[PDB]
Order: sequence, then C-alpha cells, then structure tokens
Amino acid sequence: FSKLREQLGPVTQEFWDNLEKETEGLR
Amino acid sequence: FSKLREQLGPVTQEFWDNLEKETEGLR
Amino acid sequence: SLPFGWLVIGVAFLAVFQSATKIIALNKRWQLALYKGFQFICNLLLLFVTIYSHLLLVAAGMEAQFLYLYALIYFLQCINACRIIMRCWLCWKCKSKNPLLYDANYFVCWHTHNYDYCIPYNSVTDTIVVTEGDGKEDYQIGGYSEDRHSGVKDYVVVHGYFTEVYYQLESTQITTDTGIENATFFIFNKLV
Amino acid sequence: SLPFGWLVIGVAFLAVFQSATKIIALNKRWQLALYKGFQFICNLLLLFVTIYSHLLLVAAGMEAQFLYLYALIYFLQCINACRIIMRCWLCWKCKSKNPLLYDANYFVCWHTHNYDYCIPYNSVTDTIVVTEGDGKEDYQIGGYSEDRHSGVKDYVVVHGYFTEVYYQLESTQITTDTGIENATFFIFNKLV
Repeated sequence: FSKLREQLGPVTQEFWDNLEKETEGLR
Repeated sequence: FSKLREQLGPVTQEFWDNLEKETEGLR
Repeated sequence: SLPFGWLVIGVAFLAVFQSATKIIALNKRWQLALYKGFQFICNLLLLFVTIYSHLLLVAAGMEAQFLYLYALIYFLQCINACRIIMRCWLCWKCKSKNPLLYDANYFVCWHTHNYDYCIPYNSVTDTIVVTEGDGKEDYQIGGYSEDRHSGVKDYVVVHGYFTEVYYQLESTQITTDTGIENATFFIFNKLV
Repeated sequence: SLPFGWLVIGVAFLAVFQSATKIIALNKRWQLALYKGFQFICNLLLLFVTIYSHLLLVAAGMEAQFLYLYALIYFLQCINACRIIMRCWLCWKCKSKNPLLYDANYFVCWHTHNYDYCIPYNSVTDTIVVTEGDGKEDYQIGGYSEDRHSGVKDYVVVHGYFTEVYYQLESTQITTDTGIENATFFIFNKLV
C-alpha cells in the first residue's frame, strides 16, 4: 500500500508547481 | 451597523444549544 | 417557455465546480483565493440551477408541492449571504484580506504602523503563542504563517463573528530561555 | 425512458445540502461530523444529479457534445474519492477519527498507552507549541483543543498526505518561567 503513496507523493506537488508557472503572469 | 451585530450575537448560540438539546439523544 | 437543456448545462457546470473545490489543496495563499473564487462561482451556479429549476416548477404547475423546500433553500442562501457580508465586515475591520481567504472561526489580529497581522485561529483560548523565525522572517500561529514586516504589539486581539477578545503580552521566550536557536516565542494571556 | 422530474428533485435536494454545509459553524466536535456528514450526503447527491443528467444526454443523443466535460467530472470525482481513501488511511494510521472530521492539511500526533492525540495543524514548521491547561484539562495547538488523558511524549510526530515529520521535545515552559498561572508550554523542534 505504501508503494502507491511513494509514487504519488511528488507528482501532485510537481503539478502544482506547473500551475504556478502557467498562471503566475495571469493573476 | 453594530446594533444588528449586538442583536444577532447570542441568538445563533441559543439556536445551537437548542439543537444540542434536541439531538443529544439521537447520536 | 423555459427549455430544459439549460438546467442540465447548469447541473454539469455545478458538478465541475464542486469537483474542483473538493480537491484544491490549501497550502499556499494563491490557492486559498482560488479555493474561495471557485466556491463563489459555484454559489452563482448553485443559484442559477435553483431558481431556473423553480422557474420550471411554476412552468409545469408542480410548484405547489415543494414551495416549502425552495423557501428553505432561499432562506439558507440568505443566511449564507449574510455570513459573507459579516466576513467582508471583518476583513474591513481587520484591515486584511485573510478573513475572506481562510475559513477559521476566529482571527487573532494586531495592527502596526505599516502592516496589519490577521492570523486565523480556531477558538478563544487562555493563552496564545506566536513563533517568530525564518528559514524568511515570519510569525506563525498554529501552522498559519504570515510574513512579518515589523515588531509585535503588546496588545493583540482576536476577532470573531461576534467576539472581540483582547490579550495581554506576558512573557517573551527568547532562544536562551528555550534553547531553540532562531525562534522567538511570544505568549499572550486573555485579559479579563 | 428516464423522466426529467428526478433531475429537478435531485437539484433541489443538492441545493438544500450545499446550503446546509455552507452555514454550519465549526465550533464543537459534533458539528464537524455533521459538517462532514452532510457533505457526504451532498457528494452522493452530486453523483446522483450528475450520472442521471448524463443518462439524459445519452437518452436525447446530446451526449457527443459534452462527453469531455462529464469525463472531467468523473475524473475529479475519482480524485476526490482517492483523497477520502487517503484520509481514511490517515485516521487508521493516526488511531483517531480527527482526520475525517477536521479539514487541516497536516495532523500533529503522538500515541500514549491509553489515548492517542491527533491535533490538526496547517503546515510543517520549525517549532510546535502545545499549551496544557484547564478552565477541563486539555492540550491546545493553534486553537484546536483535545481533552488530555495522559502526559506528553518527548517524541511528537506530524502526519500528512505524504509527509511523516518527527519532532524533538526541547524545553517545557512551566508557569514559573512564563509567569502565566495554570498553563504549561511544551516546545518541539523539527528533527533533521
């Protein structure tokens, strides 16, 4: 069960950072 | 504007206490 | 003649916005506004899908059955709108946009010459602890952090929907007293 | 043949439950469960109003237009369900029902012989302050209070969705050091 947690750990943060990069100049 | 705040202050808490009395034996 | 397709469209969009708000992580400040902003849009959608549906019931004549239910919906919407107005009154009173962003019950606040600190808080307690430190200099309470721009006033106050609770600064725990380097602890006691 | 009335009924009930959840005060513990429970019902309603509407679009043949939108809705619902499963995993891991009740990002936890403390927290900080006191004996962090039943362990940990951050107890600020009667301050530092 911990393997899924390890795999899913940083992908959400990476997606949030991608959103940061995309919409930084919009707000 | 503060008169409405003073009037509305304790009525919400009294309603919440009424809910406490009503549904205490339900949960 | 009100077409039924608009109801389905509003339902789909409202589902989209519930789904968006139910997964947004509340880590950074920008998300909170987004987390609020989506909700705002959702609220409009929640209105749009409601009255239109009501406009269908009167159109079909099936409104006499559930007039009480829609009246309850409108009453609760009025309560929510009044809550939002109280939040706006608080953020005007606290001189910061934090009350509209955070969803905490209370807000511990103190005003300085240039900046005003409005940190969310759960409930009124006997004591309040503020941790000043850096990695960036900031004041942290219960995990919620605010970038400090000045000192701390010896009179700190907690805002609420109907409460205004003043606190008295009693002791300042410097690193020598605590043994934790680069961390200053300010302790406030609730004034009677 | 799927009648259109069920969609309106689901819309009305979903509006009722949004309106209920958007006004519930998060002061006492029982409300939180209610605040969660209503949401749970709402989620079911959010599902019921969605697929049924989808079942209408295939019925009317207008499904090829917005298949992407409903796919996004279902994807976000799957993400929300996975989030709820992670919350259940956390509350099983933290030995308490607090993670399902509170909506905080992290949970500072420590396990004792008889009771287990799982107090919500915003984010991982360098230090964590716990205030022990009564009026009832309890431990308070950031306003969130939990009725104490035992002492405090010198190793306290912060749970998260993907983080497990241990903390070290450095200093205990007793009333003599602080000058605040009937209030004990425990300070924990983040272990490297």
